[PDB]
Amino acid sequence: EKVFFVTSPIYYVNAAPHIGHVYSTLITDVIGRYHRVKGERVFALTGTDEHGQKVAEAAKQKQVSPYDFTTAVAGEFKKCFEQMDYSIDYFIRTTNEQHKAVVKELWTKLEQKGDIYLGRYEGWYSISDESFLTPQNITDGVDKDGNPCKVSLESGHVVTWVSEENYMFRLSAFRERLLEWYHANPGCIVPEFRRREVIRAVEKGLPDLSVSRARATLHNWAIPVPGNPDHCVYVWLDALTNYLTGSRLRVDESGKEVSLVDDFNELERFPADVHVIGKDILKFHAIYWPAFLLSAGLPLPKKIVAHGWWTKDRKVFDPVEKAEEFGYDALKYFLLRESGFSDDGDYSDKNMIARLNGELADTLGNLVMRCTSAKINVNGEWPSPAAYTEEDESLIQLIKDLPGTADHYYLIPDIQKAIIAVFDVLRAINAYVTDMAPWKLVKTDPERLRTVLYITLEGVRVTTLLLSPILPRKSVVIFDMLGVPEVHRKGIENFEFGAVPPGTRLGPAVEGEVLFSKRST
Ligand code: MET
Repeated sequence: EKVFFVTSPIYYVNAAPHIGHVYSTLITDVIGRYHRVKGERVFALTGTDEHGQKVAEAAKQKQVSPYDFTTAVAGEFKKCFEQMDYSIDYFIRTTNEQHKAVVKELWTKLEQKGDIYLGRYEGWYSISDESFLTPQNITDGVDKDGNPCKVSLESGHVVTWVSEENYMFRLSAFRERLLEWYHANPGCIVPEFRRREVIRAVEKGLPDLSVSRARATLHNWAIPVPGNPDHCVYVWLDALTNYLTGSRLRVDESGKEVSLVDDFNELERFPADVHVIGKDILKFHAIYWPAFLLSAGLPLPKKIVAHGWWTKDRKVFDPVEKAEEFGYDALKYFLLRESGFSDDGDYSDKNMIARLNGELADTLGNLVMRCTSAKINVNGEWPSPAAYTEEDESLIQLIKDLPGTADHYYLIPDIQKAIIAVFDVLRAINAYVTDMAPWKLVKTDPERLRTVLYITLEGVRVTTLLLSPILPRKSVVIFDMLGVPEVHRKGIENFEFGAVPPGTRLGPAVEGEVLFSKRST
């Protein structure tokens, strides 16, 4: 058994954080959280990509020192992610001195294997993307305010010509082995249609990669190539290596580096089990990264997951201002429920209220109040169930089956599908509780109401446990209301139906207390 290692991308610090950095780190955070509720060892990583030309020129364009500028923005991200109530284990910055150490270690390995040579790169380059492009991937446009230019087909950003003596990685030598890797491990890229993409790109053919830049081009704002101060190491090799760095750093209780281990095995994190990325940075993680790792004889990641968003601004959301107006758990829910891999989601104020009210408030929120109500649940107690009718069983079967299926969805990973799976069982429970009319049974058939109440409660409990990674603060409130002991709030033991025994007492109530309160109509 290993440490389960989940990563977000590390974000260029040229601009403040926005929705999107937050979405990316949310997925990373939710996966991590789910494996922790399974009781696994987890290490989730996130952070900032602070070197290179893009960022240098961002710092120049605001007339501030890049040493001061990267630190400033980096702090804004940290402040944003802290406000966003994630459970990330470490925040990593490429300016960190221990990271620089690993880049040089990694570089030397790449060199010693005979995989790096001194060449030229003469071709197109998007600075905003820090991406080398061939002429098939650029086209005319006017991203220059006035004048007409050539622009990236991927991003749309301005591309410029570069003719440099650069250090070159033999990425071309790694084609057939990448191709083997993708095939032998067909889950290694998710979603499937982006795996299909990568394999087409790599089967067409791979050129060598320009892993360094002339020192003056970058404004000297990059790590020096070992043994050649005239050169700076390509920001993306620098960036990608954060995953290795992070996997080697002992971190103290309050979240600060203390050591850099020599051997990545010592901490047991590497390779990343899941690399959460945005669709715009697929090639770096799915082609370049593996090929680097294969060269140095390092273990390949286990899977790369590219969501449908961009990682870097395109085209109505301040993350924290929205979480403050609508709710932190509801926002995270909404973002996870609404956006799939091919995306096309609707994020209007209408739709957020639609789901807040319909799903969080009327499906989930409502069930909790019925099954803890003073009027229905008269003794504030988990009752022992009597005999089960076939309907009782039918619903119980769903609740028994839910953890297994929700678990597979969580492992794909597909947080959307998982949330759908849980709320399907939730929807069933409401249907069940309508049919059964407990409010009528308190008076007519006390013995029946026991069976029903028990099933509702245990239904609400398990759905809630599988929703914990999405609604972390709100699951805690639900459990307190239900009176679930702390030892039952976590661990696959407690995926089992009937793990909280009858006799358990509910938590105290407040005269007016609400779990999710509807938004205006
Ligand atoms: C190590 S992932 C690097 C991602 C890059 N900094 C970006 O913002 O897209």
